[PDB]
Amino acid sequence: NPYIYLGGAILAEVIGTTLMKFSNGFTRLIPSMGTIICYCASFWLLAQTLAYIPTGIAYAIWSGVGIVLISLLSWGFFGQRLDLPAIIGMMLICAGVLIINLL
Amino acid sequence: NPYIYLGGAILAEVIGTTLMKFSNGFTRLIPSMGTIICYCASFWLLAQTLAYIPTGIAYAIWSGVGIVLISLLSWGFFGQRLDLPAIIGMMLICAGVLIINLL
Amino acid sequence: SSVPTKLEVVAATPTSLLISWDAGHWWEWVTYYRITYGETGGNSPVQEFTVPGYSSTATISGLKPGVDYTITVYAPTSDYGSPISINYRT
Amino acid sequence: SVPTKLEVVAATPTSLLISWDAGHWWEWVTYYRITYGETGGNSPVQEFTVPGYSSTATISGLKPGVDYTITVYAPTSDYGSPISINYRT
Repeated sequence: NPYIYLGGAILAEVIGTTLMKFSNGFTRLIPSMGTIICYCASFWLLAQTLAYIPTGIAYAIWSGVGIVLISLLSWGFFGQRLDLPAIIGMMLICAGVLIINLL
Repeated sequence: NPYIYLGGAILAEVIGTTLMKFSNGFTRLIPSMGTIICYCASFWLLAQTLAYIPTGIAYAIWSGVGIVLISLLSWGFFGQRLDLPAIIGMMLICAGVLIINLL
Repeated sequence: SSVPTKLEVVAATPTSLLISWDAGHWWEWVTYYRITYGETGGNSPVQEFTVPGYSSTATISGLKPGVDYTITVYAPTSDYGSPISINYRT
Repeated sequence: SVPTKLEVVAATPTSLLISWDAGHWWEWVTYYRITYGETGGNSPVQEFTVPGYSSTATISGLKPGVDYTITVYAPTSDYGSPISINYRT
């Protein structure tokens, strides 16, 4: 059950980040409001999950699925790819996150 | 230039999370204020560094340098060293940053 | 094709002016408008204040009666459009 | 632990200026709540809040001669038990 609130908080933060690209530096009303609401939602869901699920597991799933979600939404709204050498470097950081979290 | 503000938002965020751990239930005034200022600064810094760097590309370096500085400042002078055979994973994160940083 | 529009003086007063404007569509709503008012025969600077972007009206006080003033309403950045400015004699 | 030393600095038959040691920097709370009511309680009491950086607070709209009970609470009971005193205007 708490793994579902985690992914929802992930998606909420993913939506919040994508809505921030629409805020133009917090200068457009409604995108700026959407980011505040989405982050407060991810805050509340994450706090409800940390009472059960361990922290290192939560961040690992967060950063992994989060990197995938906002990279696919950044590509679905204003697409791009290996602007600089590596997209594999993105997932390389993701792997570097997963080790010092799980291991 | 944009990676300077990205690392600055990373630093501002890490300071905010640490001050939140020092603060209690958002009740100790000074650290709670610091968290608010830090999160305000970080979100404004990340918003203005998002128009230059791709979203998913910024997401990785954000999470990566974050936990690098988190585990660094943790082991630094507020305890901790645990999971020691994982500094290689810190070098993995730095490797992923470099192959995405101005190269 | 910009924000804002229809800068008009709702209510007047020898010392105060209540103004409003067309904030545009929901995607056109900004987070803060800054308002600038001063003597139209400017001898001195322009008093400015900001106001949240969810309100279309704003009140200005402390004006000298009989004097004509310029009032300009700006956007957070110049990307939304040129600021609208009008004149009014209290 | 905090707050500490709740005493009435100034005293008018209808008003009491109280103060307390707000602590010391890294132990300042965000806010205190100050409750003042009749020492017996006709039906209610009275209460307000004050930001944490402030160490003084005034209490107005009182009745002369009546003995009141004034209590100051931390944001939570984690900082310690609330401090309560008495005073007759």
